[PDB]
Amino acid sequence: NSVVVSVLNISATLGSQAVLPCKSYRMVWTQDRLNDRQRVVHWDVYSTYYGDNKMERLCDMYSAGDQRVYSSYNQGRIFMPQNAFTDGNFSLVIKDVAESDGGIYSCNLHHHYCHLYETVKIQLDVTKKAKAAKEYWDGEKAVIVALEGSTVMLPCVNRNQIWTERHSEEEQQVVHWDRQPPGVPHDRADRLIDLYASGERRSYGPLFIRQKMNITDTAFALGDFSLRISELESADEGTYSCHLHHHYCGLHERRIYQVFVTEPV
Amino acid sequence: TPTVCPVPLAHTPTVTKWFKGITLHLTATRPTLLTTRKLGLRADATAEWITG
Amino acid sequence: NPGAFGDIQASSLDATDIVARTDIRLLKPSVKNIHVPYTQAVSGYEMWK
Amino acid sequence: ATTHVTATGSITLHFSTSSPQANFIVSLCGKKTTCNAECKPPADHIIGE
Amino acid sequence: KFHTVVPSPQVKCCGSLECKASSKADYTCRVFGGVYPFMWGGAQCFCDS
Repeated sequence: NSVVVSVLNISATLGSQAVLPCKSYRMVWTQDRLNDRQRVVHWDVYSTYYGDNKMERLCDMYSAGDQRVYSSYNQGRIFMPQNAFTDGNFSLVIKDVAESDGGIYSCNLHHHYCHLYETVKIQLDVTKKAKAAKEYWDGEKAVIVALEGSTVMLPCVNRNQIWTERHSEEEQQVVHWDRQPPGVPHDRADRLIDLYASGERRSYGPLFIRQKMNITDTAFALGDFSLRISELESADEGTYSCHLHHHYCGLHERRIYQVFVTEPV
Repeated sequence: TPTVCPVPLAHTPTVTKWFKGITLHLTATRPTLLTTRKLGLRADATAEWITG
Repeated sequence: NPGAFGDIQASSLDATDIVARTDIRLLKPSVKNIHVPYTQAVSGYEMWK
Repeated sequence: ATTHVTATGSITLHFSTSSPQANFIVSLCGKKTTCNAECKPPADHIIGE
Repeated sequence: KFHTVVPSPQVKCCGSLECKASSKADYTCRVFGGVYPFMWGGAQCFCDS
């Protein structure tokens, strides 16, 4: 079931042209014949202890890939359970912690195809005395304190269906432009036009209105599903709905526009 | 296209005791590939197939 | 003795009290669903057979 | 490699050797000292550590 | 020839539990934290791992 992104009242004028801007560059479909089928996660530390005070990437996991350590030392020190890729527990383990190792950690997720990314922030500290070695939660971040050289764990788990493995067949991202007939309540529209990720478009109703219902030929690619209705008629009067669903990314959204034909004034 | 795939985890063997050696009671149900090699100058590469 | 004749022993056929050892080791959960992966040696009865 | 020091304290140490004749010289802080003993082979004789 | 017993596992949600032995022959028991429970009905219970 989709979720109403927004509801807008459209004062469409008879004879003139009206535009429904339903679109999202996030919904953009990959143009190359090889649509991205991989996702990446990584860990990066920003330790101000370094005079360079830059952010350095400890390691990164690639979907269906092989674990690869950026440097020559984090191997053994950094443990990223391979099976956890299915579990989603993208946690990090340090064997020994030095005074130069404490700082700011960040676990980041990136996905090119879905164009969805996330970041979570954590703090690590090291002390010579275990008396002050105690974790605490700051709401916006977590602070870890542990003895020098002691094994420590940093949790990064999202528990999301998209980020866990699901080799589902890539259902075409359905897009539906459906207009409620005149004097009809919402959710009772008949599909004016249907758009598939493959680029095929299914037209409904008269062909002349579809031609005047200008839609960019690259809408399935660019995602510009905005509906441009020209030579407005009383028949076109009624609410419009722009539904989008992406099974692979799992997105489901709908935009409702109260399109009423108004005579020129 | 490359993609993740599953593979079985065989019944781990039992390590026994033998002076200057080792005796392994290998247990399996289907054909499996075993191999080992000395860590010294001599490779001493050894490979074998075990059915049961 | 796992993997040998008489691995499972009992005073009588329908004895509630039994004694046996056949090297069962539990495996950690490793998949989406709830599952108990168990690893054990082959039964010794069929072996002797 | 290092440890606390008290006025008259005594402390233990963990070590390893490649010979059964455990005779050698060890230095505490700056000072040296001789120390000797004999070692026995172990019961377990296969380890990868 | 024997048959292994695969009883329904115990799940303690977002809390703790301890193993207990059983008089059954060749019995085995073991706990595991950070479980990942899923089922056709879905995540059996809820807490952040």
